[PDB]
Amino acid sequence: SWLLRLFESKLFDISMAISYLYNSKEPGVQAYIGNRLFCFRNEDVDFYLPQLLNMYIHMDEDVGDAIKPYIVHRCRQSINFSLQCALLLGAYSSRGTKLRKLILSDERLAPEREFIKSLMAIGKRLATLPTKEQKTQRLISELSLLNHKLPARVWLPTAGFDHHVVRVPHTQAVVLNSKDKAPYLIYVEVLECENFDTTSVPARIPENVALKEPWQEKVRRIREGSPYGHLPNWRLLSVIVKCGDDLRQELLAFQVLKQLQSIWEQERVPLWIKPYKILVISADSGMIEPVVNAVSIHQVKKQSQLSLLDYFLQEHGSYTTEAFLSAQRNFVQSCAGYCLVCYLLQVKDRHNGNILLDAEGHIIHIDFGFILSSSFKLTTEFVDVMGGLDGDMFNYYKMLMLQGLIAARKHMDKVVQIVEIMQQGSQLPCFHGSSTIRNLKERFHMSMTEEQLQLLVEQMVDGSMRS
Amino acid sequence: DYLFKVVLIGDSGVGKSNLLSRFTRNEFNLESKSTIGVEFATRSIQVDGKTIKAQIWDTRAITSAYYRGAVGALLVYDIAKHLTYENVERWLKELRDHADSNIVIMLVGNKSDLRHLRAVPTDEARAFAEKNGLSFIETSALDSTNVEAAFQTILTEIYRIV
Ligand SMILES: COc1ccc(-c2c(C)nc3c(NCCNC(C)=O)cc(Cl)nn23)cc1S(=O)(=O)N1CCC(CO)CC1
Ligand SMILES: Nc1nc2c(ncn2[C@@H]2O[C@H](COP(=O)(O)OP(=O)(O)O)[C@@H](O)[C@H]2O)c(=O)[nH]1
Repeated sequence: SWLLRLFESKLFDISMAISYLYNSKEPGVQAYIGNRLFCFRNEDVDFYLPQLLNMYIHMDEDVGDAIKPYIVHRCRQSINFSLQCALLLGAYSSRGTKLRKLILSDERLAPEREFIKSLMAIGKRLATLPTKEQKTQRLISELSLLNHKLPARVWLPTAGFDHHVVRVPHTQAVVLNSKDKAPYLIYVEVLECENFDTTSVPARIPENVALKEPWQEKVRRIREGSPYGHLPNWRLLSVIVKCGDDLRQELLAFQVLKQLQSIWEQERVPLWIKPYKILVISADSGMIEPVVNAVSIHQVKKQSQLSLLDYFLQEHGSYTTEAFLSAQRNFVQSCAGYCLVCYLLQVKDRHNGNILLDAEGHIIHIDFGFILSSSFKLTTEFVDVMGGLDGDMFNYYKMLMLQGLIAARKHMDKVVQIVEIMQQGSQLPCFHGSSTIRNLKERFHMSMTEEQLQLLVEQMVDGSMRS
Repeated sequence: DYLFKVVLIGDSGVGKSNLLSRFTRNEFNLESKSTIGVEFATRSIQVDGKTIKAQIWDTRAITSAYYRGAVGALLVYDIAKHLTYENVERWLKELRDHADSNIVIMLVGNKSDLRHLRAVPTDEARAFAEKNGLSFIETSALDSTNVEAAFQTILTEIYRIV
């Protein structure tokens, strides 16, 4: 009864459920929890979908059979849910196949699956164009052909809500680098739904310049030009398309960032970070929901020809202005946040090509390749913005890191769970070691005293400055 | 225009952090996560026709550096906990060792709403208050009767450097 006691208490959440499901060898508990999944809010359980599906594949049939009923139910009440399952099911198997074929089958998704295939197809073709600008022009043309098929039964799973895609402002699309299988950013027009699953696809509305501009300014320009723009139903979305890059590690980092965000949210630590949504489509390819009002450090330095501090003063005002001190504050909090993330996940390959700066002054790390077992920099440019090593704002940066560390420890188990389950039957480079998760736990330093942690924060920072 | 750095000091529990959230975010909370080291918060006001911005720092291990460059310090005790008032003597010997010898200080009795639990009489405090060179007031972050007054007083008092 001691087990059942816990499970019937308020303490029981989807987190606890998954932990026992993953670890417990008792078939009576597994089945009991399988049923208990239904009582939880769809949104809360949704977050753990990658974990659940992983268990299904790599764990005992008993465990799968406990998971299956809930999954099928959701798939049956939401094609969005169905889609994400099928995509994840496929990606994480290269046991899976039986359910994947069965889920996509009736128990019509062709429009969506063909829609997605074309986007991938486009990207692969751009490989023959060795320059950024050439790719962009080829993209725009080929995107226009998409428009010929615009009003159709498809949606963007990366969207917070259900909807229909109406229009692609192809002229606005841009390619983000010169690489062989370069990713590309596109803007998409949609009409919001109350529910996709019960609603007729909208009717076509007949077609009658791209420059560097803020997001809200970009919506205006696009809206005024758009056929559907008059409608109140109309909204503009955006996604990045990666045709040849694995996003499974990227997804894992996302969950961790979201958890760490919640941890720091539950506690009262004013660290700042920005998780960006991830969509695994294959082990090859995925999509990303981009941050608006932000651009790379590298390009910030190429148009301004300035140093980071100089750019802040130009773009916000002198250190005596409110806008600057606010921006500085947003900078410092975002630096401490991402430092901790980099350390905990052991993120490498850190350079100014991989750090974005938003319009409020936050920095944002993006490339979570090279983490954990697979084998962060505090440059003086960064230290200058903080007012220098003797600066109060810099001292605060160190203060936040400690605070955010103490917070993380209080919820350590929530974090490791996400990673430890994912390691299952895994061939991801981040799991190459024998002790990937074990080393991860050591990095929380649960044994350390706070005085010891103060010292550890200092040690971390000294390392971060050498470059 | 100006930039005034102010610190909040006192025994743990006296109410510094809620004072800060009331005055700067007009927010209060009964549930409390302990402050690890230091916080600031900022809000701008006008005194005698001039736009000022106040930077308040809410403070075991003690980096004496944060005391540096503070024009004003609010020294707070809990009216309902005599010991917190008792340690006000030890909190003033510290501040003269590690802080500007010509700094504006306000003594603050917080939680004045707890009338029936009062352990420190207003007269005894203000007596000690004007017996020394500190300005004095009692606040309730909970009811927020004297919180605005306190800052604007000390900030006005401060600007009085010329
Ligand atoms: C997987 O790596 C990421 C990660 C994040 C983003 C991203 C998000 C979520 N949001 C934005 C973003 N926001 C600006 C949106 N503009 C608007 C809406 O006006 C601008 C930019 Cl460059 N990246 N980005 C893009 C890519 S990437 O694969 O495309 N590639 C990787 C290689 C280089 C890394 O350094 C350049 C970026
Ligand atoms: N009754 C009452 N209690 C307060 C008031 N302000 C703070 N407290 C309580 O006393 C504690 C003291 O403030 P705290 O947030 O710990 O900041 P610290 O005292 O500087 O560490 C708070 O956690 C509250 O529970 C108030 O105005 N009235």
